[PDB]
Amino acid sequence: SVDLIGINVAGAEFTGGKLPGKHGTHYFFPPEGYFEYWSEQGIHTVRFPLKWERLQPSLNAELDDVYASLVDDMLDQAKENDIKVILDVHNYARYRKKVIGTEDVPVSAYQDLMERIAKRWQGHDALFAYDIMNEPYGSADKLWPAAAQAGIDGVRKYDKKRPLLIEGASWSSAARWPRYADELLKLKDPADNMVFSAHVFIDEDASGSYKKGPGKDFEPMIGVKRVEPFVNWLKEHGKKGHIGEFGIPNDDERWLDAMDKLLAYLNENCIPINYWAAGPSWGNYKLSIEPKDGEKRPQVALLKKYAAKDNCSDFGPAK
Ligand SMILES: *[C@H]1O[C@H](CO)[C@@H](O[C@@H]2O[C@H](CO)[C@@H](O[C@@H]3O[C@H](CO)[C@@H](O)[C@H](O)[C@H]3O)[C@H](O)[C@H]2O)[C@H](O)[C@H]1O
Repeated sequence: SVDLIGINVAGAEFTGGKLPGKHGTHYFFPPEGYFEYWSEQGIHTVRFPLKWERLQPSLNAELDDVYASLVDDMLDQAKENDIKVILDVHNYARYRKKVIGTEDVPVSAYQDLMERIAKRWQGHDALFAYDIMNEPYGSADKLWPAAAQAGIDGVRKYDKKRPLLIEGASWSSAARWPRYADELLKLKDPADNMVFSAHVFIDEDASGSYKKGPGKDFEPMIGVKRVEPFVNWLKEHGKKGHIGEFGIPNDDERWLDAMDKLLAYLNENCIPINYWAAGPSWGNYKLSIEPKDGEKRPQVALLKKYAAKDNCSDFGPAK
């Protein structure tokens, strides 16, 4: 194996209002040669958001051939460049804005999605894991543990080996994790390869919009302090963990120092991270680490420094 250092490659999920949308206009897959740059930077694990509505435009029906073939090609490019890919269903536990478990989107439809995903890509060597749902929140919170078991059951029908990244309620917040995660203790995986994946940003409101600077009394351990509730819950309940989303702006050294402190804490506990974000068409996005002319990405140097640290033998923390 598990790389502690990885990146999100975002784009295939953009412009949720345009369904199905057109590739190259509303959403974007990595062009040819994209993964070569990141491979040569020493990054070998990628989290890849996908939009459920584009992969499966009708519930319980087969996957869209056009959208799924773009995923096929992406996985092919990743394989050629020694990139391991975590597929992320980036849908906030909703399908066309309706929560999984309501009458319009029963858990059996979500189970059907995960079956087809695993059936189609269980054989691709570039596929590393399944992040079965990005950030359940709000009215999805109480229904999410039942939906999660259905997603687990869906993958495990066709993929009995690969890890399952299980996110939590309340945008899978690492800071608030123990206040919701106990309902995930009843989740079952016959393969015993479940990893819980929480998210964290270090701006004031923790939204990752970074509308403000670090601030006068900024605490460098803010990142560690916001993941401590998550990591302690992992140790207390003997579970494995993962940080699927974290990013910072490039315009203040205090952000970088806080990121350094977080990566060390995650290293000490063997918790992998997926930086948010890289991607082929982020433009002026403030958290982007994709190369752009005239823009410095000091976050990448920090990622490379910690990628050089001996990858942990399994997901931490150790029991
Ligand atoms: C975790 O929190 C992240 C920070 O809020 C959040 O990032 C948001 O990601 C979406 C896409 O997944 C972005 O929307 C796209 O933004 C570009 C313009 O920057 C636009 O062209 C696209 O059409 C939008 O879809 C959004 O800007 C980010 O804030 C993650 O998604 C969360 O999982």
